[PDB]
Amino acid sequence: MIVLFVDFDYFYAQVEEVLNPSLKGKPVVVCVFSGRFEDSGAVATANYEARKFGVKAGIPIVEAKKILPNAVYLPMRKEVYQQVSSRIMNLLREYSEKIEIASIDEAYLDISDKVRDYREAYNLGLEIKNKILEKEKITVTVGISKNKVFAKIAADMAKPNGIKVIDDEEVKRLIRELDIADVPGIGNITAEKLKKLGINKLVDTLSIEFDKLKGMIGEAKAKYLISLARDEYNEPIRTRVRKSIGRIVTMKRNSRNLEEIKPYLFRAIEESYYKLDKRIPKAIHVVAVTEDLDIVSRGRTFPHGISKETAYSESVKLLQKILEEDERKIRRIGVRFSKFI
DNA sequence: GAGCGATACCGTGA
DNA sequence: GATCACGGTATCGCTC
Ligand SMILES: Nc1ncnc2c1ncn2[C@H]1C[C@H](O)[C@@H](COP(=O)(O)OP(=O)(O)OP(=O)(O)O)O1
Ligand SMILES: [Ca+2]
Ligand SMILES: [Ca+2]
Ligand SMILES: [Ca+2]
Repeated sequence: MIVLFVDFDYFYAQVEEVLNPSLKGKPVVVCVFSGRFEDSGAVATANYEARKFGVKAGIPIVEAKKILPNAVYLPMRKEVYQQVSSRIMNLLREYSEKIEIASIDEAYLDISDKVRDYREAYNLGLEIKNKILEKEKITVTVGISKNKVFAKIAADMAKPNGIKVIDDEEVKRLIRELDIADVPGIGNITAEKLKKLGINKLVDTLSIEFDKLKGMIGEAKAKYLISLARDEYNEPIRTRVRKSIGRIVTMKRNSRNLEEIKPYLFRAIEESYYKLDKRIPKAIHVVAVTEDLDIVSRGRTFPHGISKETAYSESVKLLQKILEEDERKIRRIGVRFSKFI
């Protein structure tokens, strides 16, 4: 098949540049400001000016301020970015019926029945870049190959404001030459683990024994790497359904008493139901971060949808089951809702 | 032995 | 004891 992947470049920061173009050319750091100390939280996305001096997603805000104290630090306006993204997504819908909206900044197009070769696909990509830039002033990066993974790899390599093809010859080279840590889905935990056997390339997952791999990284990820290494990865471009909506919050002081926790928990439910909008969940989970920072979760699934009032009652029962079963104190508390109608 | 959904930890940034 | 959101996924209980 022929797959076309489009990533929005440094998306949260870019949208802020578009909404305030003065920021263009200066370093921009969109952060989540979270907890107790002022400037606590983490960096969500940096533009390239900021990534040049070390500021990147996931580092603490105060450490970014040590590196670039004069950069523009903005809070996350996730509702804004989602509205922009939903508009770009509707732009991309006019290029095939087979669209997988993978995340707020990414989507996969199956364009097999709309073009016959990579040269036509490529040309379609520039048209998609041009259209998104023209109508929304957002640069994207396109990646094109025989399946979702290598199409995304093509994007990873061409970013930012780029476009790249990976043909079947390149696929074979990359199966031999690319670093597994750079395979999509393979994060740092799993990547490090693959230094057990210093598995550094896809083809290496064929030397090792299947049960060994399985026992280190899990069956799902093992099957995944094998099928790639074998170049018999096919995964249809499907329309995705949201799996989970929720909200966690950080409390001013560690607590263990229901009545001080209840207010944060109810805020989290309120904010969660706001984002749910028309979606009715049948499952709920109370999630709590402990004073030592382990996460602990208890849920219940219902045969029906969960009204807000039931969420309120059940969430308390679930928080109570948390406080009996674990003796530690609680630092953060939230809910997550799942199993939509 | 194995299907099926729930569960709660786990890992990625989809 | 300094991150949130989502959803991945190994396992478990129930069951035939
Ligand atoms: N450690 C983290 N903590 C919080 N948010 C994170 C973290 N890592 C990633 N994110 C979120 C915010 C980023 O905007 C979003 C995209 O992840 P990332 O892989 O950094 O971007 P990307 O592949 O889309 O690259 P680029 O931003 O250059 O387009 O994921
Ligand atoms: Ca991006
Ligand atoms: Ca992305
Ligand atoms: Ca990434």
